[PDB]
Amino acid sequence: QQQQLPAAMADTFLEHLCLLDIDSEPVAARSTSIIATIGPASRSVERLKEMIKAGMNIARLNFSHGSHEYHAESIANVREAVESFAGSPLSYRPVAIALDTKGPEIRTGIVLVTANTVDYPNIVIYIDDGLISLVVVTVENGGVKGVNLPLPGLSEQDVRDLRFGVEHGVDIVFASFVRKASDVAAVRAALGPEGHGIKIISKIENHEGVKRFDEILEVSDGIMVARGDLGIEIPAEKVFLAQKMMIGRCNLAGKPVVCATQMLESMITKPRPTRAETSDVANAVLDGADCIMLSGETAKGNFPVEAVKMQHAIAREAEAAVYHRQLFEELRRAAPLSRDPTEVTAIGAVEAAFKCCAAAIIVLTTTGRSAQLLSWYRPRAAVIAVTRSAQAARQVHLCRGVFPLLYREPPEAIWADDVDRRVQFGIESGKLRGFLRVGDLVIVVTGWRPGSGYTNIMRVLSI
Amino acid sequence: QQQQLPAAMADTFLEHLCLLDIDSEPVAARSTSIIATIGPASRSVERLKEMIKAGMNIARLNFSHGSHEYHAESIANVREAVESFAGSPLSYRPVAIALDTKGPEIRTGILQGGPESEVELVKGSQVLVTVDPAFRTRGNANTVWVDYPNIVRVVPVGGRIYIDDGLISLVVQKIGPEGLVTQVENGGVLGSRKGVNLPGAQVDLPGLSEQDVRDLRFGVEHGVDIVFASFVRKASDVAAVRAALGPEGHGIKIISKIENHEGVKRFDEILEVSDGIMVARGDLGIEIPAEKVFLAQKMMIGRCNLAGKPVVCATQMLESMITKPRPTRAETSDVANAVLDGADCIMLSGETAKGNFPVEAVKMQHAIAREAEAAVYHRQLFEELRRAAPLSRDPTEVTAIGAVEAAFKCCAAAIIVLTTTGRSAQLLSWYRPRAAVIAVTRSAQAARQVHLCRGVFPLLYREPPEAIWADDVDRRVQFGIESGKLRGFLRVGDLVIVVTGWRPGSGYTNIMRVLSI
Amino acid sequence: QQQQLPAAMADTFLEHLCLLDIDSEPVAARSTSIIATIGPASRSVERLKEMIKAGMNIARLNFSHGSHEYHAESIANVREAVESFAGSPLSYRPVAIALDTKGPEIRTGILQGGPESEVELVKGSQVLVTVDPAFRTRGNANTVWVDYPNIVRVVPVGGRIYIDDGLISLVVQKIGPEGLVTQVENGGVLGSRKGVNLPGADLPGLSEQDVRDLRFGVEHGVDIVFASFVRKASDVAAVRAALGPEGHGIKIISKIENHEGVKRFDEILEVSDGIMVARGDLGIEIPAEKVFLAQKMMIGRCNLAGKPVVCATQMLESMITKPRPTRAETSDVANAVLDGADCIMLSGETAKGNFPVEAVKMQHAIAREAEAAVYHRQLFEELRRAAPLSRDPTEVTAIGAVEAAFKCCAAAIIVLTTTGRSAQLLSWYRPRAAVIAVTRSAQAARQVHLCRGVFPLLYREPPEAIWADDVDRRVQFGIESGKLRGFLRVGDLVIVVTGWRPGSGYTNIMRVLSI
Amino acid sequence: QQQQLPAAMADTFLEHLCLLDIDSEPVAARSTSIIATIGPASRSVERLKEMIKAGMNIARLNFSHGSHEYHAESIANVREAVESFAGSPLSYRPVAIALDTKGPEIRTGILESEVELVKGSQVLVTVDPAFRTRGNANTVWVDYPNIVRVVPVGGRIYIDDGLISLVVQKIGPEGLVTQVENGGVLGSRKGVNLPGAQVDLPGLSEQDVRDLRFGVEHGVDIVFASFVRKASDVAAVRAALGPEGHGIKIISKIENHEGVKRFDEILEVSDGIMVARGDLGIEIPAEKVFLAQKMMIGRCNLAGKPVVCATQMLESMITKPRPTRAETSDVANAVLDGADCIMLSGETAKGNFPVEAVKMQHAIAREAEAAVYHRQLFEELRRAAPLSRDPTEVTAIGAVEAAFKCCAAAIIVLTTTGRSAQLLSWYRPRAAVIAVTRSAQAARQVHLCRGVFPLLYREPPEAIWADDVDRRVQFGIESGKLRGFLRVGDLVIVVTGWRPGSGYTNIMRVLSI
Ligand SMILES: O=P(O)(O)OC[C@H]1O[C@](O)(COP(=O)(O)O)[C@@H](O)[C@@H]1O
Ligand SMILES: O=P(O)(O)OC[C@H]1O[C@](O)(COP(=O)(O)O)[C@@H](O)[C@@H]1O
Repeated sequence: QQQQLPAAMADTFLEHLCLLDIDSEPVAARSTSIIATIGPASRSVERLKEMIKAGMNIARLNFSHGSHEYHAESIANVREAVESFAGSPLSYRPVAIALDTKGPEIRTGIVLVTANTVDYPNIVIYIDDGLISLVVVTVENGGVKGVNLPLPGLSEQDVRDLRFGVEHGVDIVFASFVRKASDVAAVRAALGPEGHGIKIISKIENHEGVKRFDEILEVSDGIMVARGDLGIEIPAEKVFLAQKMMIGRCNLAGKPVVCATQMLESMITKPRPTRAETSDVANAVLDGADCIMLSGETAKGNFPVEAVKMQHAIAREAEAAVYHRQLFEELRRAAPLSRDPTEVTAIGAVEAAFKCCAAAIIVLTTTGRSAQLLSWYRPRAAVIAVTRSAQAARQVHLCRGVFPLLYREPPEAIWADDVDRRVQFGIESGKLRGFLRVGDLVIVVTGWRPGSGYTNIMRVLSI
Repeated sequence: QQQQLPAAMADTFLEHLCLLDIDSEPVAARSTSIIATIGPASRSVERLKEMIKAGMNIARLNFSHGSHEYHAESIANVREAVESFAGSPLSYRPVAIALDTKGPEIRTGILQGGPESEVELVKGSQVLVTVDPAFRTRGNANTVWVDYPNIVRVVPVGGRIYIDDGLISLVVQKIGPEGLVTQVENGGVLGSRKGVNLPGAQVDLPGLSEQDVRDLRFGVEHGVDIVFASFVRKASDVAAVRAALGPEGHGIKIISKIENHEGVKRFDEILEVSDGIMVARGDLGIEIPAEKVFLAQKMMIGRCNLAGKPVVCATQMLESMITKPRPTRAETSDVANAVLDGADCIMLSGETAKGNFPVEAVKMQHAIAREAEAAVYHRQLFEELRRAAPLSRDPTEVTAIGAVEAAFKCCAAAIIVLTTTGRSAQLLSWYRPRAAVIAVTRSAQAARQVHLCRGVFPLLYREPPEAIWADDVDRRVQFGIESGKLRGFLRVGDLVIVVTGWRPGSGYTNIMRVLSI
Repeated sequence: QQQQLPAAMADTFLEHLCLLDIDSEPVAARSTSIIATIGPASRSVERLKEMIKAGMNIARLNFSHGSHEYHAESIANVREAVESFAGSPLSYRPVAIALDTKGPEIRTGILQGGPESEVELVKGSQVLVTVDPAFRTRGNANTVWVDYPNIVRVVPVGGRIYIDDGLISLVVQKIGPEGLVTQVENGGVLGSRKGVNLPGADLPGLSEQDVRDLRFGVEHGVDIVFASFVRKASDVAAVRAALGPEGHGIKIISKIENHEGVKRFDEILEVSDGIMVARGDLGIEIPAEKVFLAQKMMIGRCNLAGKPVVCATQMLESMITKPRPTRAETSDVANAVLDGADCIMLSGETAKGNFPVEAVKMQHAIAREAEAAVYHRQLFEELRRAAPLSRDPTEVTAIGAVEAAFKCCAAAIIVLTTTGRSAQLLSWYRPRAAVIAVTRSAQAARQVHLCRGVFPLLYREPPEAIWADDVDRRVQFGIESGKLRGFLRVGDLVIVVTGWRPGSGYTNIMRVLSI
Repeated sequence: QQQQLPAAMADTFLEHLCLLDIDSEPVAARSTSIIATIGPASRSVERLKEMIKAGMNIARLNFSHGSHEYHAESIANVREAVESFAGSPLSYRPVAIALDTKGPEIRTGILESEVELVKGSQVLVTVDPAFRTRGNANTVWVDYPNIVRVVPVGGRIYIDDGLISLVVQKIGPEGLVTQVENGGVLGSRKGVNLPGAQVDLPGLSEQDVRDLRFGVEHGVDIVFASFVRKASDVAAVRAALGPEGHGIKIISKIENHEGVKRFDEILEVSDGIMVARGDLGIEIPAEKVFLAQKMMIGRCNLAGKPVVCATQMLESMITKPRPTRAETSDVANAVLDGADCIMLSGETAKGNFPVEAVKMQHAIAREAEAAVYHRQLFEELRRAAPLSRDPTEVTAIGAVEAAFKCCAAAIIVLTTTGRSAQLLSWYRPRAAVIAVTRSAQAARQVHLCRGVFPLLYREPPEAIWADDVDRRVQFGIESGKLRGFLRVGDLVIVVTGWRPGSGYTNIMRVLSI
């Protein structure tokens, strides 16, 4: 069998692992999203072209580096690479643009903290990547940038940066050093009226944030486990607890979670990843992460495309080995009851999908909310979302296993007939890229009248 | 809270019990069906009228007694009692009519000048069983006759021979030239024509006698809805019934009676060809040790649950009520477990055919079953299905499971299903929602056969079809809603699930929608 | 396979059922205890002898009837029938003797020259209920006499009055300065000295008599007190008070017979030794549709707390008159057992019916099967989970002994016990292997019948010089006994639980032996 | 609370995660074992001393390199560092010695220079005696003659950690004309993999035989066998191992498809299994290892045999004083997966941070283990485990259950071979399993099992077996106190037998301290 089905039917977790099969080829669209950071190594349009084709979904601007002019070009490039496949509505792959806020970093001069002597005033102690170590009139590690010490979250610059972001129609803000819920209100304030549209993904990068995680989760659209700083700010042995914990809470709350930093580092320099790294990816996926990310790997290294091609392979397998069985069960039980017709339909659509090994669930969505309520349960069938809002169609990448499709055609006269052309559009698209073959069954989720908020029907159709 | 919700939310089975509340008033239509047997105590229309109001759902004809003329009258009466409430399509309660085949019985002679007379059998007494046309009548206390000749060549020295209801007991302590000479291991008053069983003995009687055939033919002729088949012992036996039923009655459901070892042994082949099963505790508790029935019942109700087919739990659930206006603790308790075991319906015999308290008997089944059902631990139960249930590719199954799950999510009050044959209602109850499954159908027959299914509530839709299929479907749906409101399954504000199809005709259900009332 | 093993391995409850086998002969001591009430039908010694051999474990004195002198004789007869098998220490089956407190009953009078003669109460007719002692002996179709004086300043007009097992029925329409004037709502054939129930309508739990009765109990060495109409934990403190210093030994089994009791059931569980679900009065005091929930609930909480629970009244009624039980009745037993019941009981069936021995032989059969169909799997699991942690070497061993038993399909767990405590902590988990308890205290060896699947063996031999060697003769004694009565055959494994030094409270060792 | 207890009591896996606490200090012996490979970076006695103190448990000789004389010295050093703490029988930490068989490698020739191979550029692969050292940017020589007859036209050929890639483009008379599909700096005598070729090279060469003979002669405790591909292969090793060493545990390395394919037959005949991510990760797609790992650890768990997770768990430390996030997290999952021990290679043999590499595997494993969800876990075994009639199985399960009931601090077992200790850890108590034995060897082999802490008992036997058994028990408790596994008031479980000798465990007792 394929997609680890035998292992998907085991009665306990153990037997399940006992049943994983290295010759059980996956056969599914990979559903974890890929965020690639744009940098010299990947700024050109041609390179972008390739990285999409490889599976990129979200491009990341790192405002820790580079002028505004510099990033203006980056967006401009992404967008161009992207529209180069406007070629064929059935294959067009939207790409998000996320701006990674620079935040209150602490760099150093171009041992007495002030080779022997070293821009955060009230400092009055680790330099670079945490390889260098000094202790308070102080040096405990050696070595030939960041400065982390186990400031305002929103500087004048940060503000300036978000304004830029709004002005340029970025889709997502990854917010650096969120340490308390007031901090995301800040971002959202700076973002201004013109941009309630933009998802806020709070970065967790230190103890306090870890500590106040719950308040933070409640006000954000999602979370980023920033193992980079976090893994210096706290003992390096503990991160795996913060990640696992955070992915889990996030999973419960129905919000997209991102696992970050050093998942494929060696590739910065080399054409294959270590065994550690490969295995780092599978587990982030198995853990529950919504999307997994690349930095050095894509921004400066000799193998940007290859980096992306891997996350894509690893994630495919990983996702074929998820123990939905225990997993879906666990949710229903944990999920509180609900009276909102959309929740209700989605849980239905999902149960339905399991009963028949549905190939996909197809949902007309305006904002994507309903797409999202389908993946809260983590179907295994693909969630194909047909929408006209190129933006929703993009933001929908923050959600496991939802595959946006942007629908261009001008509305029919008759609502009924339009809905149907949008559905069938999904199916067509579906066939074309190979999510469904004739004979398959498919679930289709829709509404009883035009506009967001009214999803409430589920239907079973054979292809 | 009501309907045992807090016990419905317990993390384990044990906690769940620990949480049952005797001041947690149920609040749901009872969903185990009640079969009442019609007899003198309940053959009048007025009485019939009462017993429906009390919750009867299926009337049972016991072709082990009485002429065809006699049973004609019974149908004729049910039907009349039943249309006495045609008075409001929203309250009209269809009722099944089930013919309980008489099968290969072994009753005894009519006593000495006594169709009323009772001899009295004494412990430690020689008794002659005979097969002589002579003693056909000539019953005494030292002699009995049996309508099953071959019994001499089939009971060996030492074997036990049971008379009337297992209550009277005898052991063959001498085979020879005419009688079998037995010692009365069991005492008590014997009648005319009572029942005989010979455990550990292999009975050879055809499942389907000429009569049995005759009876089915009558049944088809009069439009009964269900055949309960006595003594089914192997799947060829139901092919028999269905054969005799003839072309004019593929419509009729066949409910194989399990009444002995062999049948229990070949239970699987049996289950596969029938529409359901009846656990016939009566004979089955004489045919095997009486300590072992409870296993046959619990096993059979389980397998049946799995297969998706309606199962019935039978005989002596309320016996003391044949004589008495209240049940023993045993009896009350016996019902709750039938329902907690999984039983699709639970039945009444003496209790409704003979006894001084027919209506009351039915009122009780109804109360008991309400509580038992409120006390069902769906939680573990639904789970266990999904898991046991194999995968399926049939759009209907798929919808039903969906509808169901959807109903849990919102505490849906009802699932409304348009159905032509009932199939689709059935697939909804296979999972045992807890919301009521209201089935709107134009086939008065299906609408009746649907009573064999836990928590389905037929509504017969009369109106002639609209021009536009769409509009028709919608008047049928709303019909259900109206009905629903009227009898109190749903109040404004409630949510409801509606299950329908994409084109006219059976076999195409495939849509599920959520509507507020 | 036997003992429903294939159904014992099923992955869910459902498949478990799906796999019960009527041709899967049990092969296990039955572990639910049988309580038989003693009465004329079962008072003789020879009958007694028979009923033991059939499986009786506990004889029940019903102090609702019969003088002290009468019950004295009964005990004296049990004990004799019992010691008639002292003849082989390896077979001897101890029997308990339990006294069933009469409590705050309400019964009618004897009939107008009618100790076994009946009036016939007719539906819709006037019945004069009376409190006048002059009429005590004057029962007719128009007058029932009741031994509860206050019934007149307690039962309101409109009120209902059930008579004889809730079968007769009477509605109070006028309070009189000398009695009640009711219209018969339900009629039937009314006899003498019959139980009266005034539901929804000051009788002390412990009357002077009750006290008198316990004193008798203690005086004669009864083992258990089944306490009628316990409605609140202060009621058992009362019984225990009356039982007095000479009897802390005696187990107290609080009887649940009404709403309040059901309502306060927790406080009552906590102070008693066990509980009896008295379906009789319970089934009249509350709606009859609800008992099955007070039974299921009570059995469960009891199961959780580690306390024996008893399932009572009308399990085999038709046998009072008939040589076979109804299909209801049979299936009532199996569920009591499948529910969790520690012991299941007979009353009419054994005290006044024509089939006492048979009654007992059925409860025995039914319960053997029923115990072969318990779903331990989910069961043992649920316990460990529910059970709190514990730091008491005995719990800790027992849980161990038990898990160990499961691993190997142990045939039995053999336990040395002085008081039986340790036997009990083995059965809290409901092993499936039999818990054989070797003890020198004929009393513990008896009280240990309150516990599911513990089979006492009374060890007579005078102690060896060497503790070690004594322990070992007591173990091996168990094994011998076990072989003899068929709990274990060569090749079986066995678990053996014991202590590191003499006296109660020190169990702490578990060992695996092959036979 | 500590040791992730609140997360320990969650009703489902998810809640369990939701409940992990980064301020919930662990408080338990780490129970995953640490194998560290001895190399220049860690061959001195002083360094060895340090590495033990940091947690090392098993030392690995890699017979892929270095003469016998060379490994003789390594043993001779381990042993010395080790007995440097014979100084207090309560602290002494035994250390295994494991011989990592070299096996059927294909390695290249000699040029510290590195000819650089370039993408596109044609490479000639040879087996020609004469070009043994002539090899160049355009010529690589391999020590496996047959490479030419067995790599079909268009088969791939990797060189060095799969970093160089070559597709056979033609096969002329004197060898493989490939095309450098992946380029790189190439070194000397470097490892070469031919996936989807059917290599005919014998598991057990003459050398391999020679090597085990050395192993036996010198008393190594464990053989990690390279490139086990079928059960007949371990019989070989066991044969070579010879009569004088039935003692030695054989741990079959899994390093390729076939092995992964026959994994069952292989599991049944070995003492354990090594998931060799190195070769395995080049022999199959690299995206698939995590399923070989997860699968093999799980089956292994079921079977009751110790499993090792191998290769590149901390790589960057070869060069750096801290691990990458990837690497850290690689360790925790090995542990959460079920791994019996986790291993170090470059990190301990060649790198600039041997002691540190060991310190980290220690810290990560501590937490990983505190965060184990026994709850679901123990359950899952009992259910999976088939029934058993062996009194030792039965006691262990029992001792274990017992340990959960009272938050036993430790399970103390007298063991002769260690088997019974092993059956205690099959269930993964959470109390430590302290094993008192007189066989310094078992006491070392025992480190292949999660959470078993050998204690070597020296004293000569009492007259009275009873009394002996008791001094051995109490010995544990003493030790136990001394190193802090147990404090007064603690409860403890003790497992023993009814008579002297292996095979007869059968008693379980509860004692308060
Ligand atoms: O943005 P959401 O919340 O997913 O809403 C999905 C909406 O899409 C629809 O299916 C179609 O809406 P439009 O016709 O406005 O495009 C609605 O029925 C439903 O309300
Ligand atoms: O009898 P079944 O198999 O339940 O089929 C139910 C049928 O009822 C419908 O909802 C309506 O059918 P009709 O219009 O023929 O009455 C169909 O869509 C569906 O096929």
